[PDB]
Amino acid sequence: GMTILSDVKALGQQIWLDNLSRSLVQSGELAQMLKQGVCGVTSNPAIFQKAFAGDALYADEVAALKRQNLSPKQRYETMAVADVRAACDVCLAEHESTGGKTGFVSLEVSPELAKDAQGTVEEARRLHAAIARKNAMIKVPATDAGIDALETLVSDGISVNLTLLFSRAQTLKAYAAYARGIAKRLAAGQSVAHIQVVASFFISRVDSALDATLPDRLKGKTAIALAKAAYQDWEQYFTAPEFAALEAQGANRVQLLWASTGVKNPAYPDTLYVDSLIGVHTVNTVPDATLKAFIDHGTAKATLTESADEARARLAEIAALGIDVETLAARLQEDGLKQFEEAFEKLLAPLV
Ligand SMILES: [Cl-]
Repeated sequence: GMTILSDVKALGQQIWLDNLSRSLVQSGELAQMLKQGVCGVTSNPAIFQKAFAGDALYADEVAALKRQNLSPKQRYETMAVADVRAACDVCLAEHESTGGKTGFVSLEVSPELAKDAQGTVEEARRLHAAIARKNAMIKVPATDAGIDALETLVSDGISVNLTLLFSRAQTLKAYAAYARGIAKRLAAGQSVAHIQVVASFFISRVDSALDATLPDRLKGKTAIALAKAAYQDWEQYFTAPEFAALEAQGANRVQLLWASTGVKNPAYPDTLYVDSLIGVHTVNTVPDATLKAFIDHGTAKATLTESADEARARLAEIAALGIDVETLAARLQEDGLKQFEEAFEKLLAPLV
């Protein structure tokens, strides 16, 4: 039942909604969910393409914007920023009630900037300013350029959602870049206590990529095993003396965010990823249908840290079979950028 969302909160995990649309906000639905266990919102270009195509409340906004001398991209941004700002205002009470630790809404920069650190910084700074809300995060793909940009944006005091992570190595590089940005601010005597960063580490896409050629003992196991090991990396990084010195001065840890947590194979229980990845100081962003399933028949237990030994043994067998999870991760990141760019192009065409 719905109290499962407060049980998960008590176990230390935030549940966010992996969807956004004009009607979600205008109807009052988002506000009601913020009172009843949902703590934040994520978007991406695929989510906006579907929203723009399906939600009748955009039609008049598009008609209005087609009266103006604006590029399709700016028409998109006007729409998307307005949805995000409004969602931020819905989430603000929640955000303030936790000292700015929850209640965030994420907006992604243009996918075509993904390998351009400067351009990414410039767009992220602009979108942060355009939204004009303390509880907005700018979402940036975790390419090498993205991690360069992360360090700059953190040093600028901007909260960031680093996305399309599939790699423990690339996640650790992101933590080190965050720590450099924080340290720069502390040395400059600047505030860091409200800067928040999440690392959106994708789940179902790993299983989708591998399962058809894995032996049955490993099917549906790899993504969770990778996440479990990533969380152990996280504990080790952030408890080390180097970070503890920053946290003592008010720095926030980055938090892992489980993304792509809808189940994509009907052979697996639809609550598999939410049920399996609950642990303290994490986020899980879930699509509507998965939130529904979790409320109906999910389980709230501290599962993320259970059976780490077996996670590691399975990752050892994945390697034994010849699957290089770093190669896989890079491929998945590149495919995810291509797909987001496809979605973005599809969104823009009706705005010409
Ligand atoms: Cl995303």
